[PDB]
Amino acid sequence: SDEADEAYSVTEQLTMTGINRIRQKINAHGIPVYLCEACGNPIPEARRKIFPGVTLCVECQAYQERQRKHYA
Amino acid sequence: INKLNRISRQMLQEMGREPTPEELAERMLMPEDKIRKVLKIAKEPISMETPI
Amino acid sequence: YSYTEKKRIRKDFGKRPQVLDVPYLLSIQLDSFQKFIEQDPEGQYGLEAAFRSVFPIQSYSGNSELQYVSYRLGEPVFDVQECQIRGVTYSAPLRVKLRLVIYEREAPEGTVKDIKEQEVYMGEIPLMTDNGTFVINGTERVIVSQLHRSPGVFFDSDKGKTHSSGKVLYNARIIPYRGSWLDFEFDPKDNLFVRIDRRRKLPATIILRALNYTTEQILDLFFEKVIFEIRDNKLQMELVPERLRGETASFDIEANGKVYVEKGRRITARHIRQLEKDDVKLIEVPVEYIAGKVVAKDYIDESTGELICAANMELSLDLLAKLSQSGHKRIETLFTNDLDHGPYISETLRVDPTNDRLSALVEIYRMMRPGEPPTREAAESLFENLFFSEDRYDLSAVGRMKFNRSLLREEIEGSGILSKDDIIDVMKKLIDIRNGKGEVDDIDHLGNRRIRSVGEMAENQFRVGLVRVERAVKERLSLGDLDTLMPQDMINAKPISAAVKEFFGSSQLSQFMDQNNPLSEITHKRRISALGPGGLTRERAGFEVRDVHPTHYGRVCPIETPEGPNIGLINSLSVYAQTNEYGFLETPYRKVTDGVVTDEIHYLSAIEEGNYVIAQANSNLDEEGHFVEDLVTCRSKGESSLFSRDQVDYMDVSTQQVVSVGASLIPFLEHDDANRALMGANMQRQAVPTLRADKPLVGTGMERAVAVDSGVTAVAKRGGVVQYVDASRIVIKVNEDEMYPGEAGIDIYNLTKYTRSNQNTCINQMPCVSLGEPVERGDVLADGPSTDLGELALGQNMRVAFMPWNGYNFEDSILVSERVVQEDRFTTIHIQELACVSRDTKLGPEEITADIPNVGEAALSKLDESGIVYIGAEVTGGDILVGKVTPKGETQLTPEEKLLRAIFGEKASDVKDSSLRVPNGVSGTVIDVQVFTRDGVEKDKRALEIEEMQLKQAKKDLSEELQILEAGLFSRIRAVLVAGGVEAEKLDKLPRDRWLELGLTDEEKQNQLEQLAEQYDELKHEFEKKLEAKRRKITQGDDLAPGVLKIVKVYLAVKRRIQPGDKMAGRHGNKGVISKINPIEDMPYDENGTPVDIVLNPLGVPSRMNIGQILETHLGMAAKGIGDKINAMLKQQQEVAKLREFIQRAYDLGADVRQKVDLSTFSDEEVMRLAENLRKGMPIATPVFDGAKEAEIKELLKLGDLPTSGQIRLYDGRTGEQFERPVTVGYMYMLKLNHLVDDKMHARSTGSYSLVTQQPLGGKAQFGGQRFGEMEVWALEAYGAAYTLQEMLTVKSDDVNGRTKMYKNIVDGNHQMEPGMPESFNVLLKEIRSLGINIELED
Ligand SMILES: [Zn+2]
Repeated sequence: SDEADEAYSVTEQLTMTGINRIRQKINAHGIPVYLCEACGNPIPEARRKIFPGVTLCVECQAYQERQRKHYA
Repeated sequence: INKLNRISRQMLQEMGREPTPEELAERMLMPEDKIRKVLKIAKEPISMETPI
Repeated sequence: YSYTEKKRIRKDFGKRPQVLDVPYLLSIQLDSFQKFIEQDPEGQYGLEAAFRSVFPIQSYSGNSELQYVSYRLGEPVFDVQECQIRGVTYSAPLRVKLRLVIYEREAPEGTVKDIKEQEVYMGEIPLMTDNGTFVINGTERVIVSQLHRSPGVFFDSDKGKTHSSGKVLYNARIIPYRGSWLDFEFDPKDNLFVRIDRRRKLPATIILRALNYTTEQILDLFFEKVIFEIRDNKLQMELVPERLRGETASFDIEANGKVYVEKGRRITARHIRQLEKDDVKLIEVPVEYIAGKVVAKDYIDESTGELICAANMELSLDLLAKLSQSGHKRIETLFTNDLDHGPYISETLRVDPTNDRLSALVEIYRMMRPGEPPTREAAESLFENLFFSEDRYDLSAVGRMKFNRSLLREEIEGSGILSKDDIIDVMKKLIDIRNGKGEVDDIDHLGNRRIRSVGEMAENQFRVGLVRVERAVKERLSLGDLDTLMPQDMINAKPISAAVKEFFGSSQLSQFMDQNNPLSEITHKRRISALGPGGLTRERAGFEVRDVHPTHYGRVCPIETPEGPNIGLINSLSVYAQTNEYGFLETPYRKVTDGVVTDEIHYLSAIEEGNYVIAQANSNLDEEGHFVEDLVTCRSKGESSLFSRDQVDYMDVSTQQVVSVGASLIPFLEHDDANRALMGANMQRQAVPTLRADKPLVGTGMERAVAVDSGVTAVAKRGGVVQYVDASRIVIKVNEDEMYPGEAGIDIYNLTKYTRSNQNTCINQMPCVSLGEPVERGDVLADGPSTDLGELALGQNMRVAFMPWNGYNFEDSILVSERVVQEDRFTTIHIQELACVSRDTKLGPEEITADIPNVGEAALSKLDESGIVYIGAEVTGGDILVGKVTPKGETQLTPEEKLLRAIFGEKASDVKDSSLRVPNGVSGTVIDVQVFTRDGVEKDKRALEIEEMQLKQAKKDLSEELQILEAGLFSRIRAVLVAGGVEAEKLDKLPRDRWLELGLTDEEKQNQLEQLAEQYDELKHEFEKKLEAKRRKITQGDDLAPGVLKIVKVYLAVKRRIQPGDKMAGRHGNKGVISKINPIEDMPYDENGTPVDIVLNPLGVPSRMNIGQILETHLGMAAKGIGDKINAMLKQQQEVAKLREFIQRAYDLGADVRQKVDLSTFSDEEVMRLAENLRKGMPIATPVFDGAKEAEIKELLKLGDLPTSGQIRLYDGRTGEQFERPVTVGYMYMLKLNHLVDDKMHARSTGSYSLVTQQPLGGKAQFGGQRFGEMEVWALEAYGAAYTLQEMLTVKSDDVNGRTKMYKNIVDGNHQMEPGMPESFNVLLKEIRSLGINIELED
């Protein structure tokens, strides 16, 4: 083949297995939890409506993601 | 050879551009093929492992 | 309209109105160099800013200062043509007027009493020609700009690749332009460690302590405060509620007596508002909330002066216990949270071994140079010179800018030395990057990478040379010789010139100017390499720089790079990109105030553009500069977005400002895969000029600018009329209004005829003007190679049909028709230079006589008497271009050969021949022959013949030119003698030379006549002296390598013709090897009878997502349809009426175009030259991301009577039955990449052999056997091919008896083989045995 013909497939695998992990972080299951598993705050109805099966309030999720951002 | 190097450096900075060996044939009292000979004789060998 | 543009005006699609015209494309090279070499009275840059940096040089207090006064650039010995012909570096001597002043050692402060003055010679500096290229050894070279990391402060992360857990570390380097580095590295346990120059790491706060800081103010600097109070009941605390935003309360948050949050709760924004809206100003919590904090500062007894607790002390219950007994009410702890305000400097204090400034300097000195005894003020001196000396350490002005910008300093310039302010700001920014407010630096971020260019790299090497020359001069001056030494006996011109000459002559940023093309030169000059001395290598980087960053926009082409080994390291500059005053790249942007897009442009750099909302080039505007959308596409900080109307800070200058000059000549770039356009630009950059350069029927309008701003076009220098044109020179009677007052003159350009570029293509200009034709300034007078009327014609647009056609284009191949090879629209001239030198063998000289042993007279009808071939003779392979023989003494011949000699009475000649014969395969016309002769030798007949020719031609040229200038001067003076001095035609008969002394008033007319007469006499004197110098140059000894007698150079002119195996290419990255040149009858032909010219494979269209080729095919068929209609009207001649009507219709034809041209202001013969230029096919412009959408292409395909769907029904040329499924046939621009097959194809049956390893060598480019590697050995081992491998490793390559035995066997009809032993192996035995090792072959 050629440079561009394999470069296409390298970029394509890159993009696909980059979409898939960002899409797997998305919650698709259903189990309402009503109580943030770190702080016990009641996860409001709407923030449970967007992502069904979310088991953290928005505050604790922001905290945990801020912690993730440095690889701790 | 040492005479040659010294006089060459001198003519390079006195005669403007550079010493032509026809000019060294006068600047020295030599026969002008002695000069070409001694110039082709003083050079060192290239190392056959020098990488292009 | 320009006269060269009413010749063939290109129908321009593209809707955006251009705001900033294209720059001068070669501007970086010329700009930076002529800033390097220029009398600029200040230390801005250049030479004198390199002289001031080391001048004046004083003795060691010696009362004698060698001070600089000025310099000057000498006159070049040789001009660039002679400099290439002789193999010299075109340069200029550099005179410098130093001055030695002396003071005798009495008073007062060095009385200047005995001074001197001179003009010294320090080295020659090469010169950039008018096209930005150098001539270094007769070869054209180009100094490619480098992209190096600027001084300053950088913050990087080292993301998850050292620690096992994956935690990142966030170091923060400080690299100065000159001095010591400083690095600040966290550790896996979150410890700040400052390591001065790259040796051992130290704890962070030791450097702070060395700054005369101690722990209490250190914590005050690096922290916020928390104040606990013993509120009579268990240590209740001061509280502000936003601090707690992310807390998990270990108690009942209660105020007003009112519980705000129950204990255990993660503190919420809700309770945040509750606290401050209710304004809790002091809280009460349990004591184990203070049980684990740390105290801010010192604490000592009012009882016995004993420490309550030291500064930076973890807390406990007994510590507050003793605080109570001390009566303390202010517990100063820190506000340390895991999330935002983490404790890092606190623990780094815990780890700090030292305690005070002296301990810190002790540790620093022990690290810097261990072993020696330290000392208090000795260590003080070392430290306070490390980063605080004007002498030693210096972040230069760019370094200071990068510093004060990378910390968000309001100022932009300051010291060159560090400060406590600076290092503390660095540490703060680092820990706040660790906290999570900030970001690490992208390394490739083009705000962090400067650009040296040719001048800014030549001056640095000049500085190296000058440093060594100044140290020599200083050590010499210290020797108290006298006031007799003049400053030329002291200062050597060897080191300076040597350093700068090895820069220009050998370094990775001085390359052969790729020249196979106008675009190739112009895109090799504008190149931004990222390698070389001072820049990272290939191994060490590495994908830090190997990729594009969202700040490459408008600075570096995102697509144009060499694919292959170094991708993304040799990024090429974009169209409008300039360089900052510092060295940083900047691009224009329209200033867009509140809602109106002003046409004042504004060059933003990279560091600044990431703080503005920049518009989008394709953003509509309502005739005033107001975006006709509400929201508008913009790019604020990296991420693009939608921003409202009143937020945009800048707009883009024009839509081609993201792509380079190479990738802006592609039409429909926005319909191509990215990598396809990359391959397309790279393969456009190799196109070989053709015989008849054509034009793009589908271009992007950048052709004109790229060709003019290149060198090859001979663009006019001043308006006027073409007085006498010719195939070798254009003479221009300039206008009077564009004329100089005295010294009338007329511009005479001489055109470069057939001469060879560096790539052996033929570079040759041709006049595109006609006698009597007007010209305006900036017009085009002559097309160089691959230009058509000031357009870049790199290819030829041929009628291509996309369809398979019989496997002859199976993978990528290309089925070319015979008309392509008869019409000679790829026949391309290559001028090759063959040399033949006469050396001085030990056995004596070598002759070049025309008598050579062992060749009949039939093979010498070409050579003249003197030995060298006739100019114009048509030679081919094996002929002798030069007849040279070398003495063979003596033969010592064989047995029976002796008998055969006796039998036929012959004599083995004392000489054998080594004569220069054409390399095999070549076939061409000897078009020029020069004879360089050593000075001692005497010229043969041919050398003196060529000197005769050269002198007569120099005389003829100088006299033709002086005659043209004479004629211009005479006619101007005559036109003055028409008024005021009235002899209307009573002046056209008496002697014209009797006009410098003829009648007039003594008016301004008379002053003019005197000035013009002086111009005449000056012309005479000047051209006389020029002829004398030129003749002395022609007949003057040539310098030569030591040992060479004479050298004879021949220039064949091979003429390549397209043939199966050549590479061709569209511009859209569709390469392909021609696989068959089938006849005409056999080609697919449309219903009207015309056959397609080139059949391409459709299957390479959807795999490789380059739909640019299909849309260019449609638009090209459309344009040739318009051309067809014009040609039938202009051939069946109607009149200017119908013709002007049809052209006017085909010229409006679009959406809101910017190309309103109207043939209402034309002549009626100025429409006929136009509409004859539009008969081969009417060009069409298509700016890169502003092209002609498919609606317009249908419209134009409908203008001509072509089918709207872009597809025809071809009929088969061999069976005549129509191909079902109608095919695409259009006009595509096929280049011809000069991967020509006949420089690819070689063979070797037997030849030379290397000298140590007796392997096949060739070396004549190239008889080399194939490199039968190791992986091929395994391919043969996977087979049972043991005999094939054995002969492929012993008798074919090495075994010196097996190979002769094998040749004899083959010629004797026996295919046996005597395997013998490979010479590599027994050499290996000899070497293993040359150690103390005995290795034998046992039997
Ligand atoms: Zn939570």
